[PDB]
Amino acid sequence: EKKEQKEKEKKEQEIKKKFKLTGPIQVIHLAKACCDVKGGKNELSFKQGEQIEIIRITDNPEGKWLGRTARGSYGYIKTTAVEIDYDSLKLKKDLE
Repeated sequence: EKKEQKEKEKKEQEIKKKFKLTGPIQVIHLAKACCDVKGGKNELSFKQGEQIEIIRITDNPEGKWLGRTARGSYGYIKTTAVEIDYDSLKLKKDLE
């Protein structure tokens, strides 16, 4: 099997208090890294087109969004550094 996991990684204690999540949810949308940043001023480290996931947009305290990287890193993106995929997959699903 793929036994490459020890935790789901909730060791991200700094992110929790930084953005204030309380109850973690699932990805809302997959954002595309609009640029390559290395996580300055407490941000997420990502490369242009890396693909990020947006989790918390609501009740953001600093104006920035909470984005996660595939490895589980929540860097609370400055919104300008990403572009979220609008819709979902099929937000409109008329059974098509």
